[PDB]
Amino acid sequence: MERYENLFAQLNDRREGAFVPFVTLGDPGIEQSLKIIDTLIDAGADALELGVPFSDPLADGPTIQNANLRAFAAGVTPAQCFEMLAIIREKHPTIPIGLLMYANLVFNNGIDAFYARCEQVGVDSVLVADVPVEESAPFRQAALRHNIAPIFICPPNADDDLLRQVASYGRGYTYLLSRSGVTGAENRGPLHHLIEKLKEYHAAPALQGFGISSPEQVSAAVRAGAAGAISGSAIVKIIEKNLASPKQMLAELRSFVSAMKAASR
Amino acid sequence: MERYENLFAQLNDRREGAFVPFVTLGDPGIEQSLKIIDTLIDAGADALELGVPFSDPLADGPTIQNANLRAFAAGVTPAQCFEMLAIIREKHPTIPIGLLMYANLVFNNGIDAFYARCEQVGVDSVLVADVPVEESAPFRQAALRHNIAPIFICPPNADDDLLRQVASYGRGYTYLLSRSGVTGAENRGPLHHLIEKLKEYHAAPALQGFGISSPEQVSAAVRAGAAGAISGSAIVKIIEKNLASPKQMLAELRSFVSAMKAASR
Amino acid sequence: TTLLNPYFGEFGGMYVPQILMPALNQLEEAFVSAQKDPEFQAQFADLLKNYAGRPTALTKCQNITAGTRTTLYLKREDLLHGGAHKTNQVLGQALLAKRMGKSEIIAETGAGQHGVASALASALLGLKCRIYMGAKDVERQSPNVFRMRLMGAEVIPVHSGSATLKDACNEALRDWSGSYETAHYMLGTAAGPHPYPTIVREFQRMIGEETKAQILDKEGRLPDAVIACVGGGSNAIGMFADFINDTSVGLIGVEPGGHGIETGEHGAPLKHGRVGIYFGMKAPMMQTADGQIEESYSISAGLDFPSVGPQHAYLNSIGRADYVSITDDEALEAFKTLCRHEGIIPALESSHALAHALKMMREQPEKEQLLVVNLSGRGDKDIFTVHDIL
Amino acid sequence: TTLLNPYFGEFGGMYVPQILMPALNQLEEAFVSAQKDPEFQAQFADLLKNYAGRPTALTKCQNITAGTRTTLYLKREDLLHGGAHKTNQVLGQALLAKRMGKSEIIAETGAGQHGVASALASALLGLKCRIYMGAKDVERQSPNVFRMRLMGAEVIPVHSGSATLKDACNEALRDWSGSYETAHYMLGTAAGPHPYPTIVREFQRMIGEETKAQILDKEGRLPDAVIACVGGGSNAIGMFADFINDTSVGLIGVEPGGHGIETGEHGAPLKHGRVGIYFGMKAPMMQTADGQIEESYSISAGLDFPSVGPQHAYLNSIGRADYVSITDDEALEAFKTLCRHEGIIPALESSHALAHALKMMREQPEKEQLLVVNLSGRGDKDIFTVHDIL
Ligand SMILES: O=P(O)(O)OCCCc1c[nH]c2ccccc12
Ligand SMILES: O=P(O)(O)OCCCc1c[nH]c2ccccc12
Ligand SMILES: *Cc1c(COP(=O)(O)O)cnc(C)c1O
Ligand SMILES: *Cc1c(COP(=O)(O)O)cnc(C)c1O
Ligand code: NA
Ligand code: NA
Repeated sequence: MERYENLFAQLNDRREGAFVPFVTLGDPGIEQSLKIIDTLIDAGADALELGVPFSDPLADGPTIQNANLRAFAAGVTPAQCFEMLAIIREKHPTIPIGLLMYANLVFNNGIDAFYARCEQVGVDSVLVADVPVEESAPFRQAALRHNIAPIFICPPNADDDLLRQVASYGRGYTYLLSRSGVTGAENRGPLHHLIEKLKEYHAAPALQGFGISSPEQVSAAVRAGAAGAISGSAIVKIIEKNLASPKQMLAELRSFVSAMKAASR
Repeated sequence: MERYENLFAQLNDRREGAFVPFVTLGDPGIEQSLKIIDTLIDAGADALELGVPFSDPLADGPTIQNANLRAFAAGVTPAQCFEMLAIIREKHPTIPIGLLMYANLVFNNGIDAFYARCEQVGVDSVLVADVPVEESAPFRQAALRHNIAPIFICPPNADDDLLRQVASYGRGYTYLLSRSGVTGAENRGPLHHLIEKLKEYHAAPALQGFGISSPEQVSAAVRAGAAGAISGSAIVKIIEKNLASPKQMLAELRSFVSAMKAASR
Repeated sequence: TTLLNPYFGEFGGMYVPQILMPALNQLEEAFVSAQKDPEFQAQFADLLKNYAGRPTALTKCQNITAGTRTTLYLKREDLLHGGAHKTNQVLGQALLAKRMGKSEIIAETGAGQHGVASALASALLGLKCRIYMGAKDVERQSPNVFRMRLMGAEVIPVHSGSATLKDACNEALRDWSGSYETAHYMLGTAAGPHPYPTIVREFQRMIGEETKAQILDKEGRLPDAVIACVGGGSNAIGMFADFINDTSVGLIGVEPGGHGIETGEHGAPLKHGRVGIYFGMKAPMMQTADGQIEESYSISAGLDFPSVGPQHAYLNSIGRADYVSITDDEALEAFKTLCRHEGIIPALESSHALAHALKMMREQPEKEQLLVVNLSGRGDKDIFTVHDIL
Repeated sequence: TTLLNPYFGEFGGMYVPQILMPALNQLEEAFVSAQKDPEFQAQFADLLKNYAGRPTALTKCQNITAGTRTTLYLKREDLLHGGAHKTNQVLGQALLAKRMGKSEIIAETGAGQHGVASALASALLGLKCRIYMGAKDVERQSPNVFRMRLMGAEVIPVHSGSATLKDACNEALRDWSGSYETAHYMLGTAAGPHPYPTIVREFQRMIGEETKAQILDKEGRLPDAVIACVGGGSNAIGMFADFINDTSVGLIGVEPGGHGIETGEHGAPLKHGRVGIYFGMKAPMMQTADGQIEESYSISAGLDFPSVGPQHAYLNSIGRADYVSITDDEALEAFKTLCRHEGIIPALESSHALAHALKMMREQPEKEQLLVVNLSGRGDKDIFTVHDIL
């Protein structure tokens, strides 16, 4: 399919940036997670970034570490995540769905089989956090064979050779890191020159991520030339804060996503 | 004075061996110890061997270790022991009184002064347990200057040179060890050849000690040629057993000393 | 792009987030340069000799082998400063950190020995050290935690995941992902992303070099086999390296069998795991059918790395090294036997290697064999554990 | 009659019950013969090298002396097998026992290190070992007691007197008084009746011999002073011996000052006791005005011998060696300082010597001085004590 291409074309026709929330599938339970996701979409999410609970999420700060812990407490497995993904796609045919994976979960039982399962359920992209471009060949090849976009991260300081490889190897969107470190809304991350070099090398549209937690950061990213912004920890904190009130959780998620999406206009 | 010489001459006129109990001065208290000593004498002791409580009695087994502990619990000091010795001599003018000392107590405040104090209170001999003949010069010289007999131990296996030195250096009596080890009534220790060599070298009369706890051992020692026998742990055990009944203690001491003295006839 | 091969056959690699690639490339370049620098080599040699106590003895154990045709020597890493072989490589890594101009050190630790080693090296060489340790390990390793603090290191408990070594490994990498410009990550075993498996081996290879010279002096020939326990793989690769090209010398690595392989409660991923990608490398892992990483179990807290260095997986695959396992009870018996018959208290880790040599001897007592066990550490630290079991 | 002089000036001698004189004479003769026997010397050297780890390093401590004109080296007996210098002499004494045909060993211990050393030597050399330890010490030294038992030694609590080291000394001598035909008494310090002060010095003298060669190699000259703690006197006489005839080298012995000399709660009989006769020798003692022996007090349980070797009393009397004291607090500060600045955890005993060197440095920081501290043991054993105080 071409879901990211269609989205970015639509957004460009509207002079809008993309707002893409991230959540951990199954946090805090399968049913509530499906409700959270429908709420993110109804509130204005242009695309989804979705994590599969993993035992050792070494690119994540405490907020997402704890989302993984909650999902595990509810017994969430990768198989259940794929059942969730199929249901999400069945309800929402055009929204781009990207997975945030750790390598062992993709490699475990066969790289090709993983990408084939993504294609079957209707996922559009996969970002493997701990697979740098240098180790990416089998992953990117399998993704492409199964019509999945392999997503690569561009560090906030990537040199020219790396920009060229990320531009060549990636598809769908380019993940642009706001800063070094790990995920976290508490640490906020000029990316204009990286953004321009990516456009020069015809890279997939950039989505900035890490530390995005306020509307003004969404508008700033877009003004800088990025196609949109991803926000995870700020979203996850709303889940964490409202575990005891599922209804208030959905209301607060709706308010936050609406405000973040509005800033992309 | 010549108390040992007078005693042995009297005993020889009666074809009797000497029976010499040992007790720790001040065990279990000064008053009871003075009573114990008078009882030993009244029951037939020919001479006394008396220990001064010392912190580290390395030639003594548990029975006498515990007598030292009891005396210390009652606050007994060497000064109080010398006050006791003066009182004992004031009551009993002819009985030979020998001290069993550890070297530090003799050396502490002057070897010569120690022997002069012995002479003043009327002690007749001093056996320093941890001073072998090889280190004995200052002790034996001081003893002789103050009319005190220095007593030396003859091991149950002493060679000829040692027998000659013990015969030359000692006075009063020769201490003949029944066996190796330390004091103790639980371990019983042929000494005829050592006894004969001592007589050949004109040594002071031998008193056998260590493990003597029964009448038949007193008779055996004498039959072997010794002039008598010393018994300590067996006597001390009677004190230990009867701490709660001072009267029974004296009765049992009397019975035991009477039986041991009878065997010397 | 790298100067050196990041793989040992299929195993190894550099599976870290892109942000950490420059730090690994910088470290590799600094290491290649240091290995050719006579001044670095002399400084490292001087610390090893005059601070850590190398060379370590090679002790013959006649009482243990009496009545058999086995001759057994122990390479005495238990006599190294710190009480374990870990000291060798932390000195080298601290010198690399200083060569690159880094002023801070990050290190992970399970049972605490690597934390202590990192702290002592940092104290000596003027580096500010912070150590990550799973909170479950912090609670069970008060002595080591206090040592680290006496030596000026900061100890940071890790409560995520299983709150044990793998979790401390993750946290060290999370921190490095934001602090690499000023801090060097002093990884504690011959595992993790390239160039760590390579650097750690080269900074431990003096174990085998000395053993070779010592056994040649004492016996006039090479060992029939050298035997070493395998947690992450550093003491074993340090013993094995200099003998890899001596084809007649067996290389035997001993993983912890825990309560028994069949129970699943063990720490033997090389022979009883499944290849995965974690901690920056492709290697055999303790993992669920779904791909979640699991802990290694052993009576010995130091044999807790839930994977194994890639070079060992490779040496096994080609048949150059053989890997076996030893259970808790076998290790304990070896511990008791060495104490009683040689007056040496071995670490429980090392006791696994000794136990395998004892089995080699006892199963075929009339087989002539000259064996060296790498006695990777002293066992004073294990006396409470052993006492409680007995 | 003896082959060698039993006295060092007024101090020393053989103040034991007559029954033990043949055992001392036999031991002296065996020792004189062994010292001239190249086979005994080679066997002892081989154990020291290949079992115990000699030579031990001589470590320069630049961080601690920074900004001063002091250069400080540590002689690393902490790296000896067992973790303290005691191992040297127990190996030699165990070989003497075997030379005389003895099959059993008796040893006293206070804090337990000598008991552990005696047990490991006995385990290695096929001797049946029994150790006497005051019951108060047994209660406070569970770790060491367990080590001794793992190594096959029998540990016998002593409840007489103060139930501490002196009492264990008495019991060892009581036992020997009945068992000398089959057992050798492996005395733990350079004290007791001749020939022990002599034998122990000669079996520890490699400390100073190595230090001399090492400092000549590294500095091209002898030290201005060598500094060692003094409990009974063995580590210090082992360091001092080879330098006695080098008149320019200061010999500084450091007794424990405990809570302060003026409090009376100390272990400094050499400078603050009174000569007495106990434990088979004439030497300065901790004793009451009446002559009862008292215990030595120190934060360091190993500086508990309530007297001091006679050779030290002699070297002091003639002005060849100087003796000072260091309080508990000074020793603790030295312990903390070495951990933090050199990554070495010193025994609290040894910390007394280090503390005095630190004072030498700090009191006159522009005085040029080259010092060696004998680091008699490692301080892992003291971490609980230190932790609790802090
Ligand atoms: O908003 P933040 O800072 O939580 O970043 C969320 C970015 C999506 C995201 C979640 N986990 C990851 C691991 C690696 C790279 C990207 C991700
Ligand atoms: O009867 P026993 O066995 O107690 O011997 C008691 C002998 C007197 C005696 C008591 N304590 C000593 C120390 C050394 C030599 C002799 C003694
Ligand atoms: C840490 C340790 C080990 C295990 O680690 P490796 O890297 O596998 O060597 C083994 N022995 C000791 C004594 C250790 O401290
Ligand atoms: C036993 C011990 C001492 C004290 O004994 P000396 O005979 O005086 O040396 C000092 N340091 C250590 C480490 C010890 O174990
Ligand atoms: Na492992
Ligand atoms: Na002392």
